Amino acid sequence: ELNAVDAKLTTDFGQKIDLNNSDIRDFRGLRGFYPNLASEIIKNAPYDTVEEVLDIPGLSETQKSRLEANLGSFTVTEPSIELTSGDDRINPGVY
Amino acid sequence: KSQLTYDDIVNTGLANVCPEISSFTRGTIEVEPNTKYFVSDFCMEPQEYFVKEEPVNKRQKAEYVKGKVLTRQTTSLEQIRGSIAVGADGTLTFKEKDGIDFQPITVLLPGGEEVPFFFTVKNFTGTTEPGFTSINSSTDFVGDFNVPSYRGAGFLDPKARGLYTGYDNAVALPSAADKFRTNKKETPLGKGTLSLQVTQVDGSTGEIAGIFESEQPSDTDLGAKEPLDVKVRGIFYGRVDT
Amino acid sequence: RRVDSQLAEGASLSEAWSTIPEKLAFYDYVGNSPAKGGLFRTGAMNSGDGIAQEWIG
Amino acid sequence: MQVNNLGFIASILFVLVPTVFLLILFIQTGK
Amino acid sequence: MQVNNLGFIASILFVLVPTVFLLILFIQTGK
Amino acid sequence: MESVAYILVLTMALAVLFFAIAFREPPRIE
Amino acid sequence: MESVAYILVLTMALAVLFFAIAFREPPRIE
Amino acid sequence: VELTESTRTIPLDEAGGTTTLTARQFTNGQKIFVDTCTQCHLQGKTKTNNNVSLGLADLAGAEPRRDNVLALVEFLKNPKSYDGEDDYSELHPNISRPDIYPEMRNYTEDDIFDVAGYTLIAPKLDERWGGTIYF
Amino acid sequence: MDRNSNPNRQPVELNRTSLYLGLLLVAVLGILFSSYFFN
Amino acid sequence: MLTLKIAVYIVVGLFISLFIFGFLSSDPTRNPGRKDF
Amino acid sequence: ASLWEQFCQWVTSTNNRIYVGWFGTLMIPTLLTATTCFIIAFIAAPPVDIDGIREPVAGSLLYGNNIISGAVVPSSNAIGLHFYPIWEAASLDEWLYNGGPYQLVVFHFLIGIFCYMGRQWELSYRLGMRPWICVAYSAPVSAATAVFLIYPIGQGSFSDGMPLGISGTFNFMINFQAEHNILMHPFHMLGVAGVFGGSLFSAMHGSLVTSSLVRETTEVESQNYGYKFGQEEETYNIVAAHGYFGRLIFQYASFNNSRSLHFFLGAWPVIGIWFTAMGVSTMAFNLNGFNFNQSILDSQGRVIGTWADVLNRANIGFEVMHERNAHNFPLDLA
Ligand code: CLA
Ligand code: CLA
Ligand SMILES: CC(C)=CCC/C(C)=C/CC/C(C)=C\CC/C(C)=C/CC/C(C)=C/CC/C(C)=C/CC/C(C)=C/CC/C(C)=C/CC/C(C)=C/CC1=CC(=O)C(C)=C(C)C1=O
Ligand SMILES: CCCCCCCCCCCCCCCC(=O)OC[C@H](CO[C@@H]1O[C@H](CS(=O)(=O)O)[C@@H](O)[C@H](O)[C@H]1O)OC(=O)CCCCCCCCCCCCCCC
Ligand SMILES: CCCCCCCCCCCCCCCC(=O)OC[C@H](COP(=O)(O)OC[C@@H](O)CO)OC(=O)CCCCCCCCCCCCCCC
Ligand SMILES: CCCCCCCCCCCCO[C@@H]1O[C@H](CO)[C@@H](O[C@H]2O[C@H](CO)[C@@H](O)[C@H](O)[C@H]2O)[C@H](O)[C@H]1O
Ligand SMILES: CCCCCCCCCCCCO[C@@H]1O[C@H](CO)[C@@H](O[C@H]2O[C@H](CO)[C@@H](O)[C@H](O)[C@H]2O)[C@H](O)[C@H]1O
Ligand code: OEX
Ligand SMILES: [Ca+2]
Ligand SMILES: [Cl-]
Ligand SMILES: [Cl-]
Repeated sequence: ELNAVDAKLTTDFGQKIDLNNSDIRDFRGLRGFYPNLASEIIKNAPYDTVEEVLDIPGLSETQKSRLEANLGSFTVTEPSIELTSGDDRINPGVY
Repeated sequence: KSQLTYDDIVNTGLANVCPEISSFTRGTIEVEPNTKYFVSDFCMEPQEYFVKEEPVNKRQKAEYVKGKVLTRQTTSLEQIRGSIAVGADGTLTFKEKDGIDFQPITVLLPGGEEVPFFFTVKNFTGTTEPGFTSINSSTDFVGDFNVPSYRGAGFLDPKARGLYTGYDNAVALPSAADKFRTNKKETPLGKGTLSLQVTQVDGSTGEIAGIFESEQPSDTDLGAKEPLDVKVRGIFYGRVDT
Repeated sequence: RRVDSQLAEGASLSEAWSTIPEKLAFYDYVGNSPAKGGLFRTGAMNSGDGIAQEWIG
Repeated sequence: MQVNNLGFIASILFVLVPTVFLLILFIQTGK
Repeated sequence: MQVNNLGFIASILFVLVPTVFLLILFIQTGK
Repeated sequence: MESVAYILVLTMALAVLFFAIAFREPPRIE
Repeated sequence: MESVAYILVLTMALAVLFFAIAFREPPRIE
Repeated sequence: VELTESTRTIPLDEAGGTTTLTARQFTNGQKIFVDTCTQCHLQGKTKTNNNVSLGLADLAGAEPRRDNVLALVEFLKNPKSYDGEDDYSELHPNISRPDIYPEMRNYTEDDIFDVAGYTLIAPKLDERWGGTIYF
Repeated sequence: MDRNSNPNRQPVELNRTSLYLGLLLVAVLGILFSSYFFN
Repeated sequence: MLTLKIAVYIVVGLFISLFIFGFLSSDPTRNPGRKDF
Repeated sequence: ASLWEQFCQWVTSTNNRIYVGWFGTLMIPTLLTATTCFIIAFIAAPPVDIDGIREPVAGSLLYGNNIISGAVVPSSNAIGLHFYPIWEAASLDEWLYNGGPYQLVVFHFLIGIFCYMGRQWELSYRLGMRPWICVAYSAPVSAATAVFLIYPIGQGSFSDGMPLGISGTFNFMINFQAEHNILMHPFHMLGVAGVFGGSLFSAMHGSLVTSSLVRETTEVESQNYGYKFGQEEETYNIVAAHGYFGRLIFQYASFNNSRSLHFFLGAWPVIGIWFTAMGVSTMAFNLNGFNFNQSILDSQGRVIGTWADVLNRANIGFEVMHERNAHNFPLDLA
């Protein structure tokens, strides 16, 4: 039987950046995201749809344009507590 | 401890003790019925530990057995920030926000069973009975808290099997490597019930102290066993910002 | 006797037999008689019938 | 056959221990 | 532990056979 | 494998018989 | 029960040590 | 092979330009690297924060990209976060702050150019450059 | 205190006929009780 | 545990004192050779 | 004639079957305490949280270990270098869970072996012998002190001390290789020279003496019966041994002086073990073996691997898997 993160990997979480589960290092690929915008996204998770990553309080023009230019890199899956508990989305133990 | 330095308490086991309202008064923290009060340095000191034995029979009462802590003076949640929210109906809501709000604790039960558990007040929301206009001796916050898995998803068992890391099979036995139900680790999110019965209030400084009784599951070893039911009794202290 | 005392008080058959301590019922089992063994049936009596788990009623 | 798993050690020792006692005694006779 | 069911007879004999050889030889020395 | 034990003890008995007959203490007239 | 085997062989070793010290062949000047 | 002209040919700007370090300049950049940056950038890693390494993909993903010489020289004059947002002058070694980084106070613009060039040429000589702290 | 030689030591003896009788006894006892040990 | 601590301290102090007072008691003279010193 | 004098005479008596001596008055209680606690722990001690991450390690036979895998587990990393006697635990079970038996056994063992060294000097003094057998014994004492005391002190935890067991010893060595490259440390190399040479010379001396025994026996008996305990006369011809050995190599590579030969036999392994003890003792402070990783570069600057690089790959493999749950940060600083 597959455990929950392996099953998550069978879904879209394995293809694109997941706004609800992907750790802060997965946002390094989008220019201008790591660390501040990725931090704000991880802080305001969960998200019900990718589009509402634009409705984070306090976001400025640059961050909004940056999020809209990369909406297609984003997917949203149910928050799995196997990737979020213990601040794993900031430091999963990977250096 | 209020006037004690770090060099005076170190190595003495006074760092794991709850602060105590000195001024023995029966004060009352007055409350407006539609406001919010911050709680600055919340501390819960566990003093008693009970684990529900599972008798082999199915109609015998389980009963709660006392345990001895194998870990040392590392059993206390402290420096916890919370809020007290007042409903329109006089309901007080305790909402623990953050802090050192967990401690892994291992107790030994008679007969040699080691029971570790994730002692925590994470995301606790406790509510009193409606109709309070002050925080007094009658305040009793009752509610649920989350108990996350004792072992993280990054944990590796002695055969290097883990949840988002490690093997997914029994590599020491290539022919029988997919026999073992323990090849699948899970970290299900448990729930605890905590009651905070407030017994002493110091209205001149906003301090509250009392006794607590917690009920929570124990460690399951990434799902390797059914969790036991753990009962924790102890004392707590908090300061209310007015 | 214990069952009949409960019956005389007014209890039902299920209630009265529920007063019977499982330990008492366990003594009333021929497998616990010491005259049922064998010279070369070695070891604990749990190695025979097994570990007793519960009185079936 | 579901034999007593202790039967083989028991039979081996039951025979070998008195056997060695006897052999020790016989071989040292005349010292 | 699911040990080799032959481990106990093997260990017992591995030690006892040379032991008895030695004891036989020692006890008969001087005949 | 209990068959091995049975054959071994029977063989020990028969071999003892052989040695007791072939190599007995010779009765001597003294 | 393998624990019994291990303790027994260890005990044999220690008892041999005791006898070898307490009851050794006494070295004599000849 | 030798340290060819194509090996030391690296992007100078993002507009397509290329420059070639001389062997003297490559050697000098290596010397400053070994003397000032290896305590934290050993083999292209970053011990204090390996989310931001000196690997080619990492340098290229910065804002603005740091996989050219001029951006690297600017970074060593005025260091910033990976997204160009936060001031890192009091947090990363740079020549603009000799009070807090006296070790860098004698490195001239040519020296900073050389170490940026070396930083860009080292990844071409080692596949393990910019990897995991243990790899 | 000295360690004096004890004068009560006697040799032990087991003749060959006794060896054969004892070995046959042990053998037949094993033959007899093996079936019951295995059960 | 206090009883055990005091017992251990007493035993150790007695053994250490026995060591010290022994090597103080003319120990150089306890040899098969010259013992004037 | 006083009672204290009578006790002193008994303690320093050379007619006791086992010499006691003043050093013995300390050796005996400490070593006995260590042996009792070690045997009891090795048989019955509950699992020990060595790495302080609440992951107890079973070390005792009754908890599933065999003789090879069994050990007395070093005390918890949470203890570090803190003194942890029984009277500092709230229960014996807390003491056991945190590896107290290790501290008790090692401290008593260390004291006992230093006293054993002193006792060797003491008996030599009472027997009118020359005094330096204890100097040779100081080599294994130094090595044991290195692995049980100095290495923990330098690393900051008794959890880093050598476990009291066979597989525990291999774990210690493997971890030590992974973090210190002891194989490439010159002092370990001198230790290997010391032990290989000690065995070589033991074999050489034994074989040369055995080869050159004076005929004293018949072919039906052990040649060892040609020696009588306490005899005046030498039992082998050193001149014949020297003729053979000085023809095996060359005349000047052979000893003709037994005193010079027996000195060399004593000094070589003793010096080699002193070096290896000091090697372990200095890697306690993280002064590791030689690092030649990426030492050879071609002209373009590409790394040409050497055997040291392959060794480094093996070390990295050991390092990334050790204490798999104990590290939260990228560098293993201790
Ligand atoms: C009075 C003595 C006595 C008694 C009543 C018991 C009773 C018991 N023991 Mg204990 N035990 C004893 C002595 C005793 N023990 C001694 C001395 C030892 C050390 C060897 C042990 C070691 C021991 C162990 C290791 C275990 C027990 C267990 C048990 C239980 C099962 C008994 C069983 O299966 O027997 C079986 C008995 C027989 C089959 C009888 C054998 C008869 C012999 C072979 C006849 C041979 C006679 C001779 C050869 C013929 C004569 C020949 C002629 C020429 C002279 C029982 C409660 C077991 C248990 O359940 O423990 C929890 C268990 O595991 N006992
Ligand atoms: C062929 C390969 C080889 C060889 C020959 C050696 C050889 C050696 N290594 Mg190395 N090693 C190797 C491969 C090798 N190693 C590899 C591959 C690794 C990495 C996995 C290591 C890792 C390594 C480490 C980490 C250490 C060594 C050490 C040693 C030395 C151990 C002997 C010693 O210190 O005795 C000295 C004697 C003793 C330690 C014994 C002390 C005895 C005490 C005083 C008394 C004991 C009494 C006892 C309890 C009871 C008495 C018994 C009786 C009375 C009942 C020796 C020089 C050790 C060393 O140098 O130690 C300092 C050491 O710590 N090696
Ligand atoms: C086909 C043809 C033409 C023929 C070939 C032959 C020929 C005619 C050739 C001519 C030229 C020729 C001879 C050779 C040319 C080729 C050549 C030079 C070959 C190289 C030789 C070679 C590879 C060998 C190197 C290895 C070697 C033997 C080196 C020396 C090692 C060495 C010095 C070891 C000694 C160690 C040591 C410290 C000494 C003491 C050891 C010890 C503790 C011993 C114990 C001991 C010692 C005693 O002493 C006695 C007393 C007793 C009691 C005792 O316990
Ligand atoms: C883990 C345990 C397993 C063991 C494995 C290893 C084996 C070790 C056993 C060795 C001991 C045997 C010694 C024999 C004694 C003897 O022959 O005479 C014993 C004599 C006196 O007895 C006698 O006493 C007599 C008394 S009376 O006068 O006759 O009344 C008298 O005749 C005279 O004094 C003398 O003859 O005693 C002495 O020689 C003096 C002291 C000897 C004891 C020293 C300590 C022993 C061991 C402790 C050391 C640390 C050990 C750590 C762990 C092992
Ligand atoms: C520690 C735990 C276990 C300890 C192990 C030690 C066990 C001791 C066993 C002792 C062995 C005794 C046997 C010695 C036997 C022996 O020594 O030979 C006979 C022996 C001769 O006696 P003597 O007086 O002539 O002594 C001469 C000496 O040489 C004897 O030491 O007398 C007896 O011992 C009589 C009693 C036994 C007689 C047995 C005869 C029966 C034989 C029949 C064969 C069976 C066939 C049956 C067919 C159905
Ligand atoms: C003087 C010489 C004698 C030495 C001193 C004797 C005291 C030592 C006590 C151990 C004796 C056996 O007694 C008992 O053994 C069992 C068997 O493992 C242990 O049991 C322990 O391990 C087993 C299996 O590993 C677990 O199921 C059990 O929960 C655990 O407590 C007990 O903890 C111990 O109390
Ligand atoms: C014969 C040679 C010389 C022997 C003489 C030595 C006798 C022993 C005297 C000291 C032993 C007891 O010493 C006493 O121990 C207790 C431990 O319970 C210590 O107590 C300490 O820890 C305990 C609990 O761990 C705390 O409650 C206490 O606040 C703290 O002081 C005391 O600080 C110390 O004074
Ligand atoms: O405890 Mn034993 O082994 Ca000395 O290095 Mn850091 O710590 Mn842990 O990791 Mn690698
Ligand atoms: Ca520097
Ligand atoms: Cl490890
Ligand atoms: Cl860490």
